[PDB]
Amino acid sequence: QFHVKSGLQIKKNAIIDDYKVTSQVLGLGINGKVLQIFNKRTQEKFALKMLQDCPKARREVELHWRASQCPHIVRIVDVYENLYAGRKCLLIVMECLDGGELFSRIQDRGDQAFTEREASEIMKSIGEAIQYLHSINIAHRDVKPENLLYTSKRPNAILKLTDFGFAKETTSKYDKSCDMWSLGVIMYILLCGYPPFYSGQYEFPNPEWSEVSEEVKMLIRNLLKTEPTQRMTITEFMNHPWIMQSTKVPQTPLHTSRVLKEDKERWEDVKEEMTSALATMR
Amino acid sequence: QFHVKSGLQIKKNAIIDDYKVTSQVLGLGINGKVLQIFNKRTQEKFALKMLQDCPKARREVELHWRASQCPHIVRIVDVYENLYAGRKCLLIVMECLDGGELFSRIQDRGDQAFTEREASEIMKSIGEAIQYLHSINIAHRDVKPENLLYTSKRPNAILKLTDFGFAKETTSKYDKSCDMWSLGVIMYILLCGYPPFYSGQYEFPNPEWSEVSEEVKMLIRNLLKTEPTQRMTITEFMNHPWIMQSTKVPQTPLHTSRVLKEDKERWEDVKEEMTSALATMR
Amino acid sequence: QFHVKSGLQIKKNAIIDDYKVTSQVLGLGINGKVLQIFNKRTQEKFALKMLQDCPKARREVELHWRASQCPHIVRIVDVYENLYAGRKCLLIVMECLDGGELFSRIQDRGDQAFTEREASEIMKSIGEAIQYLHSINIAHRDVKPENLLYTSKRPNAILKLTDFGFAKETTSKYDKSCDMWSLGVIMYILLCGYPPFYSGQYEFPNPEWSEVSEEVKMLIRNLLKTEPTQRMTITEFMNHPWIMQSTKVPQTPLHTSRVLKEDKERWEDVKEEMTSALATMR
Ligand SMILES: COc1ccc2sc3c(c2c1)NC[C@@H](CN)NC3=O
Ligand SMILES: COc1ccc2sc3c(c2c1)NC[C@@H](CN)NC3=O
Ligand SMILES: COc1ccc2sc3c(c2c1)NC[C@@H](CN)NC3=O
Repeated sequence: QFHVKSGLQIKKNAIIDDYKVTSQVLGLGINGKVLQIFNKRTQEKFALKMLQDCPKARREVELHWRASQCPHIVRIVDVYENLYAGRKCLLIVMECLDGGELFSRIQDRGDQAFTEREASEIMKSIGEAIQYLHSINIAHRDVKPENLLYTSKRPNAILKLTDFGFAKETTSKYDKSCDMWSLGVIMYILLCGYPPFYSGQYEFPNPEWSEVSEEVKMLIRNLLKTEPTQRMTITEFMNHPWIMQSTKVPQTPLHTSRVLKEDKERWEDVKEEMTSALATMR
Repeated sequence: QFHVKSGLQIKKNAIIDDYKVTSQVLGLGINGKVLQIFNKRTQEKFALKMLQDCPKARREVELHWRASQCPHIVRIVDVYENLYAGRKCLLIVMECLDGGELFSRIQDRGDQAFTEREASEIMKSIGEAIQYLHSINIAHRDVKPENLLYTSKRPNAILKLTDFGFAKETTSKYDKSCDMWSLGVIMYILLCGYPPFYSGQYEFPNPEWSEVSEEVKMLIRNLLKTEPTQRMTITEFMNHPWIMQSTKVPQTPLHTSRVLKEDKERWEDVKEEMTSALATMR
Repeated sequence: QFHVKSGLQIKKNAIIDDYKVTSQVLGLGINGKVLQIFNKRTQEKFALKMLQDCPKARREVELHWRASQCPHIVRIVDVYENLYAGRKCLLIVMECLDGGELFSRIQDRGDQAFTEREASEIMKSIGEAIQYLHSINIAHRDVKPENLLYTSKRPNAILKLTDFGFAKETTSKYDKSCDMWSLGVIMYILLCGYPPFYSGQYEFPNPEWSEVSEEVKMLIRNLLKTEPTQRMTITEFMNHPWIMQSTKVPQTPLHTSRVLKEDKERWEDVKEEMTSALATMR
């Protein structure tokens, strides 16, 4: 009848008491690396981000905390303030994710190809995550495809959203629209294997974009509106059939996997271009 | 030889661990309701206010904390920061008070009537509370007669002051005078059954104000000075005989109880008028 | 392979639970006294500073915390926020030091006299302390000779630096140079028994300054540069031989002890003059 979750708690004791810290790096986001780490008690593996600990981070995380309560958002599990170098630091410990960047898992599918229906499901999820955040006044402002990772390597495995180095509180032309834009961008790459390309016209090649119902190409439109306005709100985005169908989407073959294999070098391009497009994007 | 009280402590674990939360509402102050709540361990009843948890509250309470150390001020007992809606919240747990708004207890006295001496004692107490606060640089700025409640329903029961939604630190024409004004207003209503009435002249009717020594009507004056200045300081207020007499005051009958019965509808008027007069009052 | 120290932790429970507080005063620095105090558990003696607890202190200590991890800097051991007077207070508990103000220990040497080599060692240490702080962006801004005290009264005993009422974070003509200046001043008094004297020329009398190698008188120079610039950086200061020699310095007799006995009244002069020179010094 009445339900709360514990507030955020900045543990002061040395993280080394509770965890055994490796040096094996995993992630390499904004500040510092993401080290693998093990829980002495339970003995499971964890992710360790490390922060300077100044007002900024201290709030950035403050949000992640609020965010973790969501499925498709990566869960924070412990937050410590210790003294590293000589520096009031900030170690946030979160569920390690052994799944690889959303896309990096599609180009090792190997067997068969990808599905319009599988694309939905992916997008579908990603949608959710943003919703929640927005639905609590949070703009992620960095929904790149590196920042999406899966829990494990099983195809049942789910993926979550990470790196709040960029999020901001939409408190008290606007803001939480990048998050949409991205989804758009994300969907594109998801279906074909590439984005736009300027600094806006995005064509839809034959060998890829075919009988792919204009209903879909519609979405991508509404989302990509180089406008900040009329960029289909997430609330909106979710409502649109394709998404909330999950399974009522065409089973169409998708070249994307193979496409990605086609020039794995045209990628560290894409990923930077994504950080290019965003980050600055107001 | 050396005496301190524990500092304020923002518990992070779910309040639901330590208390069992009802839904039975009691108070309906500023932010949210005041739910009844029970201590799992001891099993006694408690009051639960709930707050947005932003810098403001976080200090408002910070004061209440300092204030509770007083008898006639309602004691805070636990303060939690949990996550409700999706909202860093702030649950303050305090001694439940089963006594009813100061005045609401006088019009069910039924047996006999009220006493000039009983009025003192009441005022007397209320005085104290303000003192303390002032004596530590705190302006309550909302000493309405709803914000005064008794611990229990026994006539031995004492009353305390509540709702710090309004208090401010008189740190480093002025401020903590409203608190006086109010007392004045409070005394009036206490003796007769009504206040002033404009947006200042306050008459003193026959069937009420009689041989009621001008020494008393004096007080009320000094307090009500539509001035901010020459409004008798509390330090002053306490010194004046009538107050610090408690028992040396005339035993005069007071119609107030009956008066209040006389138009219980002319009341939600009074109470709002009190919030009117105050709140804005600089 | 991976090393951290616990972060700073503001205990909320009454310090009286963990320690038994005396009233025996020891230090009389900036805010309040420094009381002797005993650890109930272990039962050893401790120093207790007490603070108003406002943003300022709360950071001043925040630094001391980071600083204590150093040998020659006095270690903080516990920090409490309790409610004294009626005042959110701040009790910092640190290693008591039974050694007396650096200089106050030299004029009770009695046996023999002081050594150019002993002076080094002293300066040498003091140097270190500053280094660390600087080396983590901290200006002490108050390196007076009262703020240096020894752990015990044994000549093996070491001395440390105290009172961070003045320190500031050199974050993001300048600042952490006073700390140098002082050392200079300190060295002078250390070798002879007096400072400068204006509001700049410092002479070097016969009966004191003799065959005392110009290499030494050089130091003092570079340090005392009434400039803020070309005041020999600490990094620099440490590198200079005399210092990092410890034992390769001449064994020269020093009159300083006797000198100090010579007019112990010309001292509360010196010490204030030191606070004069500093404190304001930008
Ligand atoms: C591997 O398990 C994890 C778990 C959490 C997190 S958070 C995070 C990670 C990362 C990796 N990796 C680096 C980037 C995303 N590429 N940004 C981040 O903050
Ligand atoms: C019933 O036990 C309690 C105990 C504490 C408190 S505080 C508080 C209460 C209230 C009621 N009631 C609502 C108004 C006062 N009318 N404001 C407040 O903050
Ligand atoms: C005796 O054991 C101690 C231990 C720590 C500290 S800190 C401190 C002390 C003092 C004395 N004494 C007063 C002045 C320095 N003279 N300033 C300070 O803050």
